[PDB]
Amino acid sequence: IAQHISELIGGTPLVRLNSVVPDGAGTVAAKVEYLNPGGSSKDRIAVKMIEAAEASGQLKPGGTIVEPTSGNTGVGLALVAQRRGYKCVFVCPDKVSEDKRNVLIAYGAEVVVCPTAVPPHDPASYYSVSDRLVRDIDGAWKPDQYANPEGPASHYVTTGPEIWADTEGKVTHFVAGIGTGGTITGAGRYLKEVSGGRVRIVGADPEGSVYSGGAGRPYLVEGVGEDFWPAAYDPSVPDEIIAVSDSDSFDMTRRLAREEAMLVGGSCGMAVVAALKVAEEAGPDALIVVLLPDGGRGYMSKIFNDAWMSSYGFLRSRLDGSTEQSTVGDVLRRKSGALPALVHTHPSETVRDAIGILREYGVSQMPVVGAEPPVMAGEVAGSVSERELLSAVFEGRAKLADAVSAHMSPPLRMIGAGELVSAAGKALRDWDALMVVEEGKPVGVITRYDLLGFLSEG
Amino acid sequence: IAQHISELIGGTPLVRLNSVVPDGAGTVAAKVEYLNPGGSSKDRIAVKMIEAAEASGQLKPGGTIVEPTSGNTGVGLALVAQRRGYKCVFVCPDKVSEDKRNVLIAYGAEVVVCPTAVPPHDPASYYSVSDRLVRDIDGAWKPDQYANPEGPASHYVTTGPEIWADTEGKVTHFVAGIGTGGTITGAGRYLKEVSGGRVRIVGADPEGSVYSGGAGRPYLVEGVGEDFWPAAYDPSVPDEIIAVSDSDSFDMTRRLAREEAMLVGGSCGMAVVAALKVAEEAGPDALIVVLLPDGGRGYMSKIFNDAWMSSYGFLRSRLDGSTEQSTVGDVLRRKSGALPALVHTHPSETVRDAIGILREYGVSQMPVVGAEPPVMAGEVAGSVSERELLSAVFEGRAKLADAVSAHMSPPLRMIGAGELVSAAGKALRDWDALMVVEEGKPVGVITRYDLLGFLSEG
Amino acid sequence: IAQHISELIGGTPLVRLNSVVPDGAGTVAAKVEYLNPGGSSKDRIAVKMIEAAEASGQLKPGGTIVEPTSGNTGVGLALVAQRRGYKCVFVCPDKVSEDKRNVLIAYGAEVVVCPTAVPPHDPASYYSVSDRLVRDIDGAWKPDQYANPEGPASHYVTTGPEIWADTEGKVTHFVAGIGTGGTITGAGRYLKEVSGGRVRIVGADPEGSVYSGGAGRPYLVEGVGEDFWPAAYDPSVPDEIIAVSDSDSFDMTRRLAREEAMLVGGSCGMAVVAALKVAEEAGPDALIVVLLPDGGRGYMSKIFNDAWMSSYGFLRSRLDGSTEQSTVGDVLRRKSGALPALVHTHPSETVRDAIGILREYGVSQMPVVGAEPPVMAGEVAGSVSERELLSAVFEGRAKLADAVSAHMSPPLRMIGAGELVSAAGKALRDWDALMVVEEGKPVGVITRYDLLGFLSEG
Amino acid sequence: IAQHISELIGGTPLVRLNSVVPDGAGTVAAKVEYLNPGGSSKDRIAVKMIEAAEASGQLKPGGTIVEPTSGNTGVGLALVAQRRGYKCVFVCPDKVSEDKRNVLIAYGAEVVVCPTAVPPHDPASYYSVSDRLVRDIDGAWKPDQYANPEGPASHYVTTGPEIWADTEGKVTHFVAGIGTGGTITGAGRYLKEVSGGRVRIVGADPEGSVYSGGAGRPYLVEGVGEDFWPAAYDPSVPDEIIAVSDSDSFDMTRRLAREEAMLVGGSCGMAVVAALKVAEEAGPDALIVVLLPDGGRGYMSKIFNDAWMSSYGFLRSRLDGSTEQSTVGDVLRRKSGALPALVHTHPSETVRDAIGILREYGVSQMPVVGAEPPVMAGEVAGSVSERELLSAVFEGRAKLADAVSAHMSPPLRMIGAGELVSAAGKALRDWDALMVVEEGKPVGVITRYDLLGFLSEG
Repeated sequence: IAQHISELIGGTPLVRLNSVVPDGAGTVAAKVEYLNPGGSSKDRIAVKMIEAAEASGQLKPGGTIVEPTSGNTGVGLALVAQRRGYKCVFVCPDKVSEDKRNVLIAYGAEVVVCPTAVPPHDPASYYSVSDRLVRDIDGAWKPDQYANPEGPASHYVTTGPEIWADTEGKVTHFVAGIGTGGTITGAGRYLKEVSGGRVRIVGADPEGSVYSGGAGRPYLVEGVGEDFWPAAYDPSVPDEIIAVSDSDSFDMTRRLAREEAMLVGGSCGMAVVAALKVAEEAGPDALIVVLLPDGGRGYMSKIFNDAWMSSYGFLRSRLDGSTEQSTVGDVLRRKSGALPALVHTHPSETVRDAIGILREYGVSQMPVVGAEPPVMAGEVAGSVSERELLSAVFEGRAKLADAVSAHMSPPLRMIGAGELVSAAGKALRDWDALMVVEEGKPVGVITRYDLLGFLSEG
Repeated sequence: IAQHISELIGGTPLVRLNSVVPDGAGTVAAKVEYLNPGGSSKDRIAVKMIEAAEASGQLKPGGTIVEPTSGNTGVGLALVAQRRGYKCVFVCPDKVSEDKRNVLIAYGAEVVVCPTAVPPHDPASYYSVSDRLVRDIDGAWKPDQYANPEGPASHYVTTGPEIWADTEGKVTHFVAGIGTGGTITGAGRYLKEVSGGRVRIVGADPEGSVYSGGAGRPYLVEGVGEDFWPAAYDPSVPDEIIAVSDSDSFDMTRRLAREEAMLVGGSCGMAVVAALKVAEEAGPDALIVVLLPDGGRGYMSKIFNDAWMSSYGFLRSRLDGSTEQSTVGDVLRRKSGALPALVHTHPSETVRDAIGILREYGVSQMPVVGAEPPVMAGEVAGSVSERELLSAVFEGRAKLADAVSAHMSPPLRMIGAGELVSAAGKALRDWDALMVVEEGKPVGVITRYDLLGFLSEG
Repeated sequence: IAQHISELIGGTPLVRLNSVVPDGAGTVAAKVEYLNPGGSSKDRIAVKMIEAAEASGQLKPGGTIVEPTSGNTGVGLALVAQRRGYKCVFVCPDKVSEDKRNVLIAYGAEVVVCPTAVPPHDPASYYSVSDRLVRDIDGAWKPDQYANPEGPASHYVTTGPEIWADTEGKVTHFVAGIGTGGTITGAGRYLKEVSGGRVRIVGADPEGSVYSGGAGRPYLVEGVGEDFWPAAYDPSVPDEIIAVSDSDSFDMTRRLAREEAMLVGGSCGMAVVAALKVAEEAGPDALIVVLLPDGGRGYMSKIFNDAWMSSYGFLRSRLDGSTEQSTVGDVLRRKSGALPALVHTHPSETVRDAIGILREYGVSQMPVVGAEPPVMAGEVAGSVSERELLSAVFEGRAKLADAVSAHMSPPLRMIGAGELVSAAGKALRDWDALMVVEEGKPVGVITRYDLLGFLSEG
Repeated sequence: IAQHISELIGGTPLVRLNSVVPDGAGTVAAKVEYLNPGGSSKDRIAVKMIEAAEASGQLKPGGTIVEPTSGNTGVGLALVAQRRGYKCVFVCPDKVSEDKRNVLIAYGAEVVVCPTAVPPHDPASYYSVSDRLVRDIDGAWKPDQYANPEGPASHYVTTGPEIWADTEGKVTHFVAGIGTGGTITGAGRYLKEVSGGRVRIVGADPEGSVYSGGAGRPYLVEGVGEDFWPAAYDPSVPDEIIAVSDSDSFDMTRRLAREEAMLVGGSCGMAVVAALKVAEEAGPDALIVVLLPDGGRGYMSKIFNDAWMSSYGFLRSRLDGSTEQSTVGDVLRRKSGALPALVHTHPSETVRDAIGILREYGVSQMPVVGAEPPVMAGEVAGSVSERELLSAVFEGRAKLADAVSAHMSPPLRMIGAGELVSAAGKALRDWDALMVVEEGKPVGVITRYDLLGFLSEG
């Protein structure tokens, strides 16, 4: 009977990947680290930092920890701290959802927030506020997980020994995502010390990070990647820092949760793809130990969602089935019925009336089609945009009281309404908007700004 | 004691314009004809037509008048017909106001509506429907005010003698707007028969009508102008057909009602402008008899309104006072306080994030600015449009997950907050939008589509 | 050739009512006074007051007239004043539409506004502001049409003589709406002086006014009625002050414009109904001269409308045809299609879920019908309101986490969806809301609020 | 190196509760179950069920599991089955969240949705559809976790021995939440067989379930309680079936996660409450082994949320700090500034006008106040509701065009602006609405509906 849920931190199992690794290569075992009591793989270093700060006389019983964390180290820190009763005060950027902050609070912490993407160096971002809070309060100890060797020390004393004792020294490679220069450094130091030089320490990294050898970027795989060099990462330990993309990372995460029964996040997918790319230079008789550093239940809205993975350039395929089964004729509903509204302006109505019929229906293009009955055939006189009328009314090239039949652009290209969004996503690659002919009679206008809004939500 | 309201149709007074006509020219007397029971001058034609069709046995007692009436002759026809109980069935295009049809019905008629701007001879325009009604309903009689000699005959019998009788034959000119070829035809015939050849029949017309010598056009001054030749117009009666624009016509209407105490409509202002322009080529000793054919109380929302005039490029000046006194700082409210929302996108956010923040705030432009809190000075890194991103994202030049700092156009020019709308309307003549700087710190972006929206509604 | 449109004020015709007066009574002639150059019958007194204040040395050329008028005397005052160029400044309550104020401005006046219904005696209503403006500016002359004998003097010198000279002293009665006395008092004094005592001066008045002998009210027939005794009204002149209702006034106005070809307002209808009620005590060989004091073009939105006359308890019949030809099944659209939304809460869903569904769908009652498919029969378990749940949740009689199956009221009565509103009103005359069964399956809930809101707009 | 993740199902740790149990009682150790690969303790039965059905030749290789699963057993079944490639087709009621179905699909299953709250045995509930699927699709196998002996057999073979092995037979009590009856029946038979009769098998249950001795109810603690008797529950195994409410269950869940570092769900809190209430009737020298069967990360928006716990009579106190620190002056914003609209109706306006203002300002009650400008003091004449007018206008007691000062109820009581919501709730426990006085001048009306809506959203 353990004395607290904080003693079960460690000894995480080591499962084997069956259906993801391609045939014709060695074994790839995946150290699953999301089974810790804190859910994450960073509660292994939180306990070590707490102990090294208590023993070395820096966190006097009664202090208040303070760390500008994101939401994955905060859980472990809060758990281990509230074991013995240390008030925990965090600092978070707005990029973190409400659910992660609710989790951080449910463990007995106090999470203050500062705006995200603000210049880190100023007193605006969370770094300056964290430093100020550390200075002011008494007893506060900012662990500074980025420049604290205790992280690598813990991953050296309790992660390296496990990966060795569980495989019996017959592990050739060790691929692990490198977010804060942690696991990689400690596990590499250990697996190189007590194995000679047989173990080659590979390291995964999001395509375009400092470690890979690139410049800054906005990141999506929360936890990995960086824009500078943490003082707790020996760049000499690793041997081949692979660089992986974000689409590949998310696809591998999804395929892993689908074919291996592991709900891992983004970093896990990136590490597994790096390994898979490392299982091609070493034939049989090899053993590559990936490290899955997180559990994929907080990402049920980011990756395993089907809209956020298409709000970007991701979503190679739908979560469980057919490619799209969605036609343009469905993009034009927004109410499941709301398309009895072909918005047209005959060739005689004054220009001001056309601009008004645009401003009223919140559209930005329309066919100037005679024969008012919206049942007409392809006999559309032309099209009148909005940015043109408003461009030919303020430059003097046309007056408000004029007839639209002298300031209308040629008709806009058309596509059938009963066709998937794929052909549209390619067709709007040459124009700005196109009509949707439904049985030969126009029924609406599909435009880029609408196509995105649909894809980005459904 | 008159035996019915429809007997006071005639003998309308003859007022003399005093403050409008410039000095140094003959007296410009304006036969003010909105004092008839029906309100306009067209009543004169109705009675004559009804009498002629009731004397020559073409409208048998119990018939049902039917005509595609413009709304002004409809009132006269309804009044005169309902004198004796002839059912009136008018056919009007949708371009007529609501109060106009309410006036037509309040007199006991029935008004059927048909679409406007459609081909005139199609099965949906009011001409064909009127012909169908005439054929089907027994006892029908389409007066056809456009090719009916009764019009000119009445304007000859009871509009000519009055002009020559209330002035003692001392009338040099007779200018009268020519819409259907009515008043001008008969009045000229008379004032030429019984005045020798001295009375030169001038005729006004909106610029761009068949009579003036132009082509088709969309008309705003209700009543005058045509796109064809009415069979009841002798083009040899007029001698000097002047042409007048619409802006000048409406300005003259408003100035006449402001300086002469006459709420005349649009054609009245056009006729007065034609007369004034004829009151310069003929020095003193001359007497010009204009004909004001309508009353300006139905136009109290069109020409005397301050939005319908500025929806177009009309509205030289406001009715009540100063020119505009409305600054851009006011153009940016839409709620009287609705600009605590400076919509920005920092240079690190993702392209998709910027597109979403454009689609969710109903805007189409926004400046990428660091230091999120909108209190910043002119140090805006740039401006990201909406059409670019949706064009740099579909062509392939950019990716949804790329940083916004690589697809942002240079900043957009800026203007002060307390500047009159005249300035902004000129300034947008070179760009498509511009910021509003208050003390130096931008607070919003004003765009053409918003400028015209503020003008045409306030 | 008159010298100004202000000289045509007077000599208004005297038409006879043909189809309104019941058979078996004398002749009822209606002095039609909406043919004046100023539109109404108040421009006689405007001219007279201008003359008196200019000749009597109280309005020095260059002064600025100031009068807290409503919008009917303002037109005449503005016309007569701006004849010679007297700046006109008015004061109006908010009860006057935009069109009337635009008319007042189009003649060259300046109309300032103050809130309506505010205590007249305070410095808030338009009376105090008018008095202040009169005191401050120099040259201002507030005519005070309520305590200025010039009104009755003008209606005595130019209205009484006309009614006599046009009928040749063979006029028994003279009924005229009263709302200041200027009209009944003057014409009454004249027709009593130069006719002995044969002429009996009847006077109309809205049911429940001071003249009739009642107390205050909110009035709808603009112009008539009062809440005190003006100093320009001899209560002895009239003989029988009839009292007429507002429904009768508006109905008679509509029927008069429908059967006599006169577009008169409210006071005209009230005067005509008073006369018709006076044409029953005097047998044949009598002549009653009503006075129609206004023209019905500004009331095309109030009376001749079909919603404002149903917003109140008026509208005995539709403007031109069938009674309603509108079924309850149409009251439930609000979008022409928007009734696929039967909002139900099953007997097991928690009370909080029911309150939430109510708060979300903006309804205030709903059937708790099992068998989710909204195709069920009369098998509805019951009904749940909102004011009850919210009354049984704050008093302690029910807890949020409870089951609605123990706090639901008995089912609500039902009516078929294909039936006119009339029966709906008669039914809701006994309950608060009722279901609309459409083929035996409920399709919605029609409530008093909804039915009233619909009637008051369509 | 494990051969598959589904092999790590078991051997879960045994933690000792320290800060929750009151002092003076035996040690209360809680077997924590959210450390399994599949999240909860519901994947112990999945492994045994799959093994038994694959050994006794009832799920032939290639079959397709089908079951109406609650979402927790679904995860375990999906993981274990997809170990070998058995297609899973789950049937869930709409009551389940979206992320839950996303978790089920992310594991390679297919989840069909069915309506909830409908009769359990009808053709629309998930039971009948699951039976249909089982019949039609060949190779189907409905595990029927509710009447399958495999559940208790597995909880007897691999959940009982662990309790007695990790404690060295020194276990006095074993309390475990009982729903479907699979853990008290399995972990009870063992601890009774191999401990004599000392181990009394206590059992928790939500107040109002069949087992506790009550009737049906709507449940909130997902997993426990029933409205019938599962065929896999031996009611003779338990000895003292405690019953616990829902408010207490959620409070204990939050307190356990705050003082013990465990994110357990609802049934975990219920079981802990039952244990604590059993840890009082047995003094020291006792050891109570609770069973926490779930992990509280899917409940991060249901029990740890501050609105869902306030949408009911739950939420004793907020997670982060002070009780409410939220005043009625804040309840009246809805936009953070949206009370510049004190909606009034002066005592002279018409009843119809008051109804119209109530309908157009989205309110349902308003104080009739003279001196319109909302700056007035307590001198309000009264208050007018909207149910009265819509009842005093349909019954006939009032006329729709009558003055509002004759159908207005007396004023409604008032409260300050800066008062805590709880005070407002207790006040509204007596009336249906009340004003908010700021400095003495009323500024708005707070009603039961608005208060309970502000609670359930903030």
